[PDB]
Amino acid sequence: ALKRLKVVAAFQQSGNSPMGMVLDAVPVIPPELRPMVQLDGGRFATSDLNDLYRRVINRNNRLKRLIDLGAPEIIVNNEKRMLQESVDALFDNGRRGRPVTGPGNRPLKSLSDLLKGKQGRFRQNLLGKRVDYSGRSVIVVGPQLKLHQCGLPKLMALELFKPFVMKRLVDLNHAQNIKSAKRMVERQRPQVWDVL
Amino acid sequence: QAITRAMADQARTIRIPVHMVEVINKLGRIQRELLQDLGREPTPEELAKEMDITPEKVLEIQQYAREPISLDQTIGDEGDSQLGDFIEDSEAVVAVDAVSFTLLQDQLQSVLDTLSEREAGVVRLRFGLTDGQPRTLDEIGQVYGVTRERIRQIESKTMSKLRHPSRSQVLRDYL
Amino acid sequence: GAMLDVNFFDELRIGLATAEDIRQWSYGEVKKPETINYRTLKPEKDGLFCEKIFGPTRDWECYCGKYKRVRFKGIICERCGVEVTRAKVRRERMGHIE
Amino acid sequence: NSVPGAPNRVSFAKLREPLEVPGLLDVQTDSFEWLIGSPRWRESAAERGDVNPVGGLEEVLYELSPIEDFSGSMSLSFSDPRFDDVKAPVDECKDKDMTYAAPLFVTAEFINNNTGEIKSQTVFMGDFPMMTEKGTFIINGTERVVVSQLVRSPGVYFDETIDKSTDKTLHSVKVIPSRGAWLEFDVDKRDTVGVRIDRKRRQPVTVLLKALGWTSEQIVERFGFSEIMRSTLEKDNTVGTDEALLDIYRKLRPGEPPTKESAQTLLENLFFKEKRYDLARVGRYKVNKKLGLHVGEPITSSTLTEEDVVATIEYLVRLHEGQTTMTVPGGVEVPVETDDIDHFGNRRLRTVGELIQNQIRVGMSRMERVVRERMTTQDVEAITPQTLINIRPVVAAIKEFFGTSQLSQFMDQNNPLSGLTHKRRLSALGPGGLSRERAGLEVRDVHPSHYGRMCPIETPEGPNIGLIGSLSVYARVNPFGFIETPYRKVVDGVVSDEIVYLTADEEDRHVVAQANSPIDADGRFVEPRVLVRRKAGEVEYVPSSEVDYMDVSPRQMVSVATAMIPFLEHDDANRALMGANMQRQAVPLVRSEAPLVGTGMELRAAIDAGDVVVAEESGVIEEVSADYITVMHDNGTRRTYRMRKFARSNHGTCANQCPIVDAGDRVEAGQVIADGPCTDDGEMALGKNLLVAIMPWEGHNYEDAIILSNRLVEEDVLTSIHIEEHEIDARDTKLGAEEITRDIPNISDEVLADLDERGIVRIGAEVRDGDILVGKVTPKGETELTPEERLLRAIFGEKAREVRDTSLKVPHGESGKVIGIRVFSREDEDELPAGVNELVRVYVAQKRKISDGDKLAGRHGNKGVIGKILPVEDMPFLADGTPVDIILNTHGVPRRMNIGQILETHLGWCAHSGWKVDAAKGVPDWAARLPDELLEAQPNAIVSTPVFDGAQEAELQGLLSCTLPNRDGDVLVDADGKAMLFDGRSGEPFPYPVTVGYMYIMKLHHLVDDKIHARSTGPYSMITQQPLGGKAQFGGQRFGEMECWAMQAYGAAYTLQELLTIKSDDTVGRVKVYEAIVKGENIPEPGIPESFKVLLKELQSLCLNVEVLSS
Amino acid sequence: DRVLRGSRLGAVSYETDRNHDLAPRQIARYRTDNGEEFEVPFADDAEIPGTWLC
Ligand SMILES: [Zn+2]
Repeated sequence: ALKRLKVVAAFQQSGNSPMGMVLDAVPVIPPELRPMVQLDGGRFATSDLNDLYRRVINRNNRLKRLIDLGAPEIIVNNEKRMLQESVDALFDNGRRGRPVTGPGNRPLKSLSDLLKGKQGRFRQNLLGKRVDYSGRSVIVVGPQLKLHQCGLPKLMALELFKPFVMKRLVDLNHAQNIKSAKRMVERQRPQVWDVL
Repeated sequence: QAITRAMADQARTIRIPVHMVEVINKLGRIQRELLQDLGREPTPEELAKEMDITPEKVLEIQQYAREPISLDQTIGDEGDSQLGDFIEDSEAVVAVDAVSFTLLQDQLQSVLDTLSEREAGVVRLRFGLTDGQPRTLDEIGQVYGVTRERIRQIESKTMSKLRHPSRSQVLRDYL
Repeated sequence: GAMLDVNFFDELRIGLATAEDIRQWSYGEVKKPETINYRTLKPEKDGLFCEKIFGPTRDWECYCGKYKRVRFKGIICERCGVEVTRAKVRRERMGHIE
Repeated sequence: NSVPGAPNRVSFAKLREPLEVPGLLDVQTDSFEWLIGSPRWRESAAERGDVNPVGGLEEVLYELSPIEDFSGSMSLSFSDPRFDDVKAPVDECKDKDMTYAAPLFVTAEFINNNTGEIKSQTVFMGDFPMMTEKGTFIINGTERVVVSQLVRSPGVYFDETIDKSTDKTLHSVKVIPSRGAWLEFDVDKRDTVGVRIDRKRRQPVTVLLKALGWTSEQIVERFGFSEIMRSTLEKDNTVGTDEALLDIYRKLRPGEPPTKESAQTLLENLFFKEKRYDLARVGRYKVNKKLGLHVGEPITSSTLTEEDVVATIEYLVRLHEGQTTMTVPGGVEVPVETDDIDHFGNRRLRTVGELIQNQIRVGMSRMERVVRERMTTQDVEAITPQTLINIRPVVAAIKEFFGTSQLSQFMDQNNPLSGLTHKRRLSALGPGGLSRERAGLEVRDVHPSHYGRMCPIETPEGPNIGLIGSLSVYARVNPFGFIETPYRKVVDGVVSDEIVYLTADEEDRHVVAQANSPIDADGRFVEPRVLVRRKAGEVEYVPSSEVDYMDVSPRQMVSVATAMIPFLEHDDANRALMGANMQRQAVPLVRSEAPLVGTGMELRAAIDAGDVVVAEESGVIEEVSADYITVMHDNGTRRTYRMRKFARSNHGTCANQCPIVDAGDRVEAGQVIADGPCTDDGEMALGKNLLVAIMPWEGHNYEDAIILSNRLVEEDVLTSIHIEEHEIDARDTKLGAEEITRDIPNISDEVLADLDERGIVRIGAEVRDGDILVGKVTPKGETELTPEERLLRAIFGEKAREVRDTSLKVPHGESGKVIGIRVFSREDEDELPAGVNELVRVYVAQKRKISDGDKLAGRHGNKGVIGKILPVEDMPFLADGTPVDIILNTHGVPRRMNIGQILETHLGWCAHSGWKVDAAKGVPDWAARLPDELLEAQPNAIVSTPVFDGAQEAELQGLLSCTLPNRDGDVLVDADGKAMLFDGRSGEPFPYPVTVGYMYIMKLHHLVDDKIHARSTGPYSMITQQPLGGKAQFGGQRFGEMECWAMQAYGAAYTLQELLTIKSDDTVGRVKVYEAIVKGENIPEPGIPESFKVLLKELQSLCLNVEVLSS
Repeated sequence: DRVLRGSRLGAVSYETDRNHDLAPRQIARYRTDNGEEFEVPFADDAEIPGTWLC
C-alpha cells in the first residue's frame, strides 16, 4: 500500500490526470533534427528515425483501411498489436522483445537512445562541447622562460589570432578591406608577423 | 499481386514507383544471367543492347537503384564516434561573408550618398536598393515627373559617374 | 509559460502531455510515409518532410515559386500552401499522427 | 652464416644452435596453401599424415554435398575445385586499383533419383583473392593482411566452485560446440545434479537419462557407485520415459502443443543430428582425448553421442566423489582433473585459412538455401546446374569479409619490421572472440604455458594489454590450430639431436630442462642436478635422469621484435615492452646505417620481411642500373629484377630500393641483391649511431627531453622523405557535368602559373598550402542574386559566370615537389565507378629534416621529444676535439631500470674504437671463455650480442680497459667508461668525468608537423551546430566535463559562459562576435545555446510537456 | 574515415530582415465540420479558395 500510494498520491496532489498514459496522437520531431542529407555524389544519409515513423504511419494507414473495410477480429487485432509494437519501438527500442534491426543487423536508434548513456545529449553535447579558437601541439621544455610565460609557435598563433590581425592590418593600411586582408593572412605575406 | 505491389510501395525510403521498380528488377535479372554466362561483369553497352535501351538509360536506372546509408552507424570502429558528426554543413553562414556583406552595404551607401539626390534616388529605385523591390523605368519616371528617355539618360550618366575610378576604386577591391 | 526562449527564465516545468496539448503544438497532420521525390529531390506533399506542415526549405522563397521576396512575409501561397518565412523554422515546428 | 652475401658480424655467443630459425611467414603461407590445396601442401601432408589430405575447399564442398529436396526426388553434388591463372600481376594490380584474384571452377552434378539422369557441368564460382609471395592480399589496390585469432576450442570443460556460505566444493561441466546449442551439468549446494540445457532453468539429470531412454534399473546399474546419482533417482519424482520427455518438452519449448513424435524427436534433432549441432573435427578430437572414447579411429561423424553424454556425467560424478582416474567402458583410462580455459592446449589458433573457409561456408549456406528453394518450383527435366546455382551470396560473402571486417586490416608498413610483425600476430578480439570492454583481467595475464608459443613482452601498451600478442620465433601451428614448439629429446641423461615438436599438453605431461645447462660435449650433463620446468608451471631441481626434454636454444620465448634488443635481460619488462613497441614505429631515413652493436636476428628478419630483392638462382651480374639488375644465369637465360623507386607506402613513407652489386660480380642463390627502405648491405638498420653523453645539461634535457647537435641537420643524418597523395574526381551531376580544365572562374592569372594546358600541375612544380592542384569547375546554373552584387556586376560589366569553382587545393601545412600525376579516364575504357568520368591522383613529396618537437627513441624504451638543437660549437666536446651528438639525461636511467642502454653505450664505444687484448703472457682470465677472433678487432667492427646469451659484465670491463688510441697517443675514455669533457660554451673543463659512448637511436613517426593544428572558424556540424573534430578537417578542441569542473572550481563564470555559448552553439552569436572583433567593438552578451533547444524538441517529442516559465 | 561534405536540398538566402513595410494581407476564416475555426493570411491579389486543409 505504501508503494501504491507513491504514484496514487502523485496523481492526486497535482492537477495532472492519469489519462495521459494512453495516446491518441503521436507527435513528430521537426525535419531538421532527423535530416536527409545528400552526400558528395548522390549518396543519401538518413537518421534512422524516418524508418520508425514510416513504420508507424504505414501500420496506421493499413489499420484505417481494414477498419473502414470491415475485417474479422483476428486480422484487426493483429493489426492493432502491430501498431502498438511499432509505437513502442519508436519511443524505446529493445525494451519489450527483440530490437528492430536495420541493414547489417544493427539495432535502430530510437527516441530514447538519443538521451541515455555517454553518447546521449546530456553527456555528449550539453556538458562538453567542441570550441572555436583552440589548438594542440606537443610540449617541450622551456627553461629560459619566466613563470608567467609560454612559448607559442607562430603558425598556431596566426591561426588563433586571425581576426585580431585582420583588423589591425586593415587599420594600419597594409590592406584595403577584410577580404584582401584575409587573403594576405592566408598567403602569409611578411607584414603579418610584425602585426602579429 | 498484393504482396509484390506493397513491397514495391513500401520497401524503400525514397519511394520509387512500381514501373521503375519493375525495370530495376528486370535489369538485375538480366545482369545476373549475363554475368553467369560471361564469367565477368557485363558492361553497360552489353546490358543496353540486351534490354533494348540506351547506356545512358542503364546508367540512370543504376543511379536510381541506390539505398541511403544511415547517419547513426559508428564509422569509428572503436565505437567512440558516429558518421553524423563527420559531415560539413556546406550551406551555413561562413561568418566572414556576413561581415563582408555588411561592409559592402556600408561602402555602397557611402558612394551612393556622395552623388546628387535625383541621380541617387534613380539608381536606388532602378536597382532596388531601397526595400528589395526593383522599380520599373516608367514607375521611376512617374514618381519623379519626367519622361522615360530622360530617366534612362540620367541613369546612363550616373552609371558612368559610378564607373569612373575616382568613385570606383573602393568598390573595385570588393568584387 | 513563454516558448520564444529569450533569456528571462525562472523555472523549467515538466509535465505529462495530453492529446489536446499535442494537437495544439502541431502544425498539421503528416499522413503519408513519403520523404522525398526520387527524381527531383523536392519534399513530397503531406509526407514526413512536407513544406506545408514544417515550413519552407529556401529563405523567404515559397515552393511553387509565386512569392520570392522579403516583401512577402507571412503570406500563404494559395496554390501550393507553404507560408513564406525563413528556413530555420524547420527545426522548430512539429507535426502529429492521428 | 648460411646466407651467402652476408656482412661478417662477430658474435659473443657461447652456445651452439642446433636448429635454425624457421621461415617467418609460414604461419600465413602454409595456412593459405592448405585452404587452396596446393601440391606443396599435398606433399607435406603426404610425408606427415597422408590418410586424409583434404583442403579447405574440398572439405567445405564435401560437408555441403549433396543437397537434396524435401521429397528426395533429385540431388545436386559438387566436386573437384580448380583454379585458373591470375588475371593480372601484382604491380599492375597495385597500380590500377584492382584486386588480385584468380577464377574458381567447380564441377557440379545434378542427379535424378527416380528416373535416373546425371547432368554434369562446370560452374564458375566468382574470383578468389589470392595471396602473394609475402603473405599479403591485395584488395582494390591497397595491401591487406588478415591476422590470426585466438579462440577457445570446443570440447568439455569441467571446473569447480566453492560456496560462500556452506563452503562446499561445487563442480560443473559445460560442453560447448560450434554453432550448436549449449548443455551443462551441475552439483548444487544440495545433492542434486542440474542439467540446464539451452539456458533453461534446471532438472535432475535422471530426467534427461529417462528421456534418452534409460530405466531406473539402468541408472542404478550404470551409476552404482554414486550416492548423488542414486539420491537424485530417489528424488526424481518422475517415472515413465514419455512423461519425462513431456516434462523436458514443456520446460524447453514454451507455448507449443506437444505431440508424441515431435516431442520424441526434439532432443534427437537438437543434439544427435548433424544439421543443427556440430562441434568440429577439433572438438571431436578434444572430446575423444579427454574422455577416452576412441583412440585409434580417425575423426568422423562429429555430432554428439549418448555414450559421450553418459561418459561426461560419469566423469563429473567421479570428480565430485574425489577419484583421480577413471576408465570409460570401451576405452583407455584418463586422469580426472578440472580444466583451465587459459591453458594453451585449450586456445586454438583460427588462422587465415580457417577464417576464409568459415566465410566460404557461410556463403555456401545462403547459396544452397536458394538452390533447394528453386529446385522444386521450376519443373524437373528443365533444370541444369547453371540455372540452379546462384553465386552472388558466395561472392558477396568473400567481398564483405575482405572489406569491412576487423580481422582484415590495413598492412602496417613504416619499415620491414613493422611489416613482418603485423603478420605473426595473435589478436584475441574479433567476431567469435571476446570484446574489449567485457574482457576480464584473468584472460589478460601471462599463463605459464606461453613459454615458446607467445611472447610475454611484446603487447600493445594501450587499452589492449594482453588481448594482442605475437608468435614466438620457433613456434609452429598444428593441423588443428594448437601452437607447437620444438624440443630436443634427451635419452637417459644424454642429449641427442632429434627434435620433437610438443604442444602444451605434452609439455605439461613431461619435464623440460633449460637451454643454458652444461652439456658434456657428447650429450651428457655435467652437474648432477638440472634446473627443469614441471607440470603446473613450477620450477624445481630434478636429478639428471628424469629429464626427458631440453630446449633448442635460449630466446625461445621472445618474439621477432624483442629479439633485436641487445642486453634484454638487463632491462625491466615495462621498458622492454616499450622498446619492442617503438622499434616498429621507426621511419626509413635516406642513408640507413647498420647498427654497431646488434643481435643476430637482423639479417634473417630482413630477408624474410620481403622488402629486400633476393637472387633466385646463381649467376653473374650483367648490367646494373638504378632501375634494374639483369643476372645472367648458368644456363643461357637471364632475368631482370625491377626496382620500386620512390613508391609511397601505406603510411606515407618512402619505399626506395637500390642495388648493392657491381656490374661484373658473381652471386649465389639466396644472396641479397638490392637493399630496401631500412636495410644496409642485407641486414636491418632502423637508425643511426650517434655519440652520446649521459650528463644533465642546463635544463634543456629535463624530464626526458633531448638536445641534439646541429651536425645532424647539416649533414642530413636523420632526414626522411614523406609522400602524400591527393585525389579528385569529376562526375556528372544533375545540372550538367563537372569539367577539369584551367578555365577557372574569377581568379587572378598569376595563380595559374604552374598549371599546364589542361588542368593538372606540371611535374616538378613546388607547391604551397593554398595552391591549385587540379582545376575543376562545377555547373551552378541560375539562382537569385542580391541587389548589391547585381549593382557591382552592372558597374564592372562582368557576366554571371554560371559555373561554380570547386577545385582541388593542397591543404594547410603541406609543401614539396610534385612527383607524378596518375590520371584515369572514361575514354580510355578504365573501370571507374558509376558516375565518375575522370579521376586524377597527384603525389606531393617533401624531405623532412629533424627539428624540435620530433620524437626520438633508443632500443631499450627511452623515448623523448627534442628540446633544443644547439649549434655545433657550444656542445661538450671531448679532449680530442669531437663534439658529442645527443645528451641524454641521467635521472631517467636509475629509477626506470633500463641499464641496457648504459651497457650498450659502453660496448658501442668499444666497437667503435676497436680493441686488442694483449695475449702475450697467456689469455687473461676474463677472456678465458671469449671466442677466438674477439681478442682483436679493427675500428668500426660490427659485433653482436644475442638476447639471453650475450656479453658479460666482466668481458665488458676487460674490453673497456683495453682499447686502442685514436690517431695520436691518446686514450679518450678510461677504464670506467667515462671521459673528461670540455665545455664548449664557457670554456672550462667539466669538474668530473662523464660517460660517453656510441648509442643507436632511431627517429619515430610522431613528427611535429603531423600533430599541430589550430582553428579560429571553420566547418560546423549538421544536427547540432557545434564545430567538427579532427586535423583532417579544421576541427576544434574538446572542452569536456572535467574542464568544466576545473573552471567552476576556479570561479570563472564568464570564461565558462563564453566557452559554452558564443564559441560552440549560439548560432546568431558567432557572427556577431566575429563582426565585433573585426570592427573593434565590445563583445555582445550570449544567448541560449542550440543544443538546449534541440533537447527541448526531443523531450516534447517523447510526449512530455516541458515548458519554460517566466516569473 | 573520410572528410565527407554534404548539403541538405535547399539554399540559404541572406537579405535584410525588415518589418516596417510589408506586402498587404487579409485574413480568411475557415471552419471545419468539427466546429473548430482556423485563420489563414492570404494576399490581397489572391482568390480565396472554398476548402482549405487545416
Ligand atoms: Zn507557393
